[PDB]
Amino acid sequence: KNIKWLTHGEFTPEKGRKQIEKFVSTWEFQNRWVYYADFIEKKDLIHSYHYIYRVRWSAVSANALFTIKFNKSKPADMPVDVSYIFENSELLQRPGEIRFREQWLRDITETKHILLESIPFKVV
Amino acid sequence: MQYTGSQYFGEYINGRMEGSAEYILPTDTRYIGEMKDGMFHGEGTLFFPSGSRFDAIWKKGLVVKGKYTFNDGLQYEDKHWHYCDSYDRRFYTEICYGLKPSGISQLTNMDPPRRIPLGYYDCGDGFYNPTTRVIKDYRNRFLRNADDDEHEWIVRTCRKGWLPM
Amino acid sequence: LQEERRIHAFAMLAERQRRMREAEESGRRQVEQKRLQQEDMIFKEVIKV
Amino acid sequence: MSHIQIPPGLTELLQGYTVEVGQQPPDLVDFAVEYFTRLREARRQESDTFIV
Amino acid sequence: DLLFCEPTELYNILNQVSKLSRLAEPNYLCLLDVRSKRQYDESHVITALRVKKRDHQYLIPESVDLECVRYCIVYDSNTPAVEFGQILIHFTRQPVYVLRGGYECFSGMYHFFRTQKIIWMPQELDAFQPYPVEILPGRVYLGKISQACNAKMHKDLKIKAHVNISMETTPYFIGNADKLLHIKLEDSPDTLLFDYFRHICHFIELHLRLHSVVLVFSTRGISRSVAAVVALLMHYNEETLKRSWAQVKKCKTNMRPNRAFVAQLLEWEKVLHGEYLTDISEPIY
Repeated sequence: KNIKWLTHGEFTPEKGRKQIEKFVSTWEFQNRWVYYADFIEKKDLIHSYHYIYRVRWSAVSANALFTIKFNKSKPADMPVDVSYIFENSELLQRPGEIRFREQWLRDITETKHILLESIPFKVV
Repeated sequence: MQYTGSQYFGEYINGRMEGSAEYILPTDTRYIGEMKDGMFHGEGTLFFPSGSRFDAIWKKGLVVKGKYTFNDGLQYEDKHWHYCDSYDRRFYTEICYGLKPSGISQLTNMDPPRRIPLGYYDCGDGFYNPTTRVIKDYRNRFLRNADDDEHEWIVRTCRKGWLPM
Repeated sequence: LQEERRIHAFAMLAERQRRMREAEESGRRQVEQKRLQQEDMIFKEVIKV
Repeated sequence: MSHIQIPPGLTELLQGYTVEVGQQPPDLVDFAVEYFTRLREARRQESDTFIV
Repeated sequence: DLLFCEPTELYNILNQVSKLSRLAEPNYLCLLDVRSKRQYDESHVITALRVKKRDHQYLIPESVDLECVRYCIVYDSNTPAVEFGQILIHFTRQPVYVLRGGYECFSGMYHFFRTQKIIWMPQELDAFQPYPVEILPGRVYLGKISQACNAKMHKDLKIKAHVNISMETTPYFIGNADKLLHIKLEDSPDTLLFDYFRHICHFIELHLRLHSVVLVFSTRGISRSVAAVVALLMHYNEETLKRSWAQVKKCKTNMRPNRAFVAQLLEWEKVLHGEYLTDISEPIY
């Protein structure tokens, strides 16, 4: 499932962290792999900000990135614009979508192992 | 009592003690115990100066029991002990929680995250440097010192306060 | 007191045994974590290529 | 660096995708999954024959 | 009447032996750590009681006949011990000794003495078994054969050298010609160990240059090894016989050669100095 989101001014960065963490907590099926989240810089934009969090898992590791937009030029009551990315994926998923597969977490970590086997040892 | 420091809270008969009671021992160990003939004659738990619990059942004034549990409440085996080992290298809190509830860097024995201050090491009670052969207590005072055997064990086994690479 | 104190001694030895186990695990963990981190950097560079 | 080589087959799958993209589908995420379902029978067989 | 005592002496006396462990009589020893209980829990010296402090006064531990406990000792971690040293000056028939480096070097050189076990019961004290004894500070040790075999004693000093004059086999360094020195003869007076002393001394010296850790024995800590130590000390310092003998006398008070060995040592002195500088006519030899 997903959580539901504050407004641009109702949001605070800590509230953002908690909301994202709770969204990841709504992930369930392989959630024997447990998440924890990391804080990532504000990006400053002409009439807008972005602010960022990473998520990491441990049970090789899985990780996720969440994005939040803030409207310098439109109301504090503007509902927040949020999107999130997996470190492998180009896909700017959005909380209202059909939920991710945790299977992709399995797939990602497996692919990481496969490249671990691949390693060209051009090592310093 | 006085002449060693022992203490008891319970009933007396002929002047010698016969009780269901809590108790203190001049270890400053605490105990809860039953007595006969002025002796322990009970199934009773011994609460350490460090709080943790040993248990003691008494036959004719001698002990016959096995149980231990740490002051944190970690349940323990004196034999075979299956803990933070081949089945899973997770500590007590990390096995109970799994990933510690918010993933603070206490996915390790002590944190929030820092370098070991002096140099020295972590071996849980104390800081020790192989370049000084001295152990220290977490108030950065002192602990028992050690020559080559224990020094070499620390050197290989545990975590120095090296610079954080 | 004789019985209690000898019991206390062996218990304190077991306490040392645990403390050793946890200290060793911490030593292992630091190295393993940081090598895994650089292995992940290598991995992601390969991914980016 | 571990280098790579270009086999065929993938190219034909991308070609099919671009051709159906030539429809300019909406519904993209599921439209593409459905497109692969359509491949599952029809385009896979065709590709297998097409190579020569 | 407060005095400084080297930790090497602590390792000599507290594992001094004479059939018994001297720890199995209390008038031999007292040692009283004024400091925290919690340090004492983490460990203490190998008969050292825990002091009781009360409103910053100390509660006299008359665990022993303090009046005459002949060796009488205190340690902090380093050098509140000092004032306890002062108070003690009233007491013992002997002066009162402070342990220079109360903990840090003494057990830093010899960990094993640390232990969480408080008392050792009279059976347990009497049952105690000695670690090897130290001759040249930090560098060369003295031992009896069952110590030299004892796996823990050997391992804990991180030792690998043997130095011995005896017939009787030992388990380690067999044929390691450079990290074994062994000579074979009885403690019979016609054993002309004089020549062998030069080889022994050079071998020990080489381990000094190598910083190898070396044990010496003559089966029982008795005699041949004692004379070899007299030779070693005299040649190592260009000292007189009487100086080396005085040092040896404390090193382990049982140590003693024999009168033909005394003659050999007297010739060793005359060879090094050119003349006899010590007179053997006293009984103190």
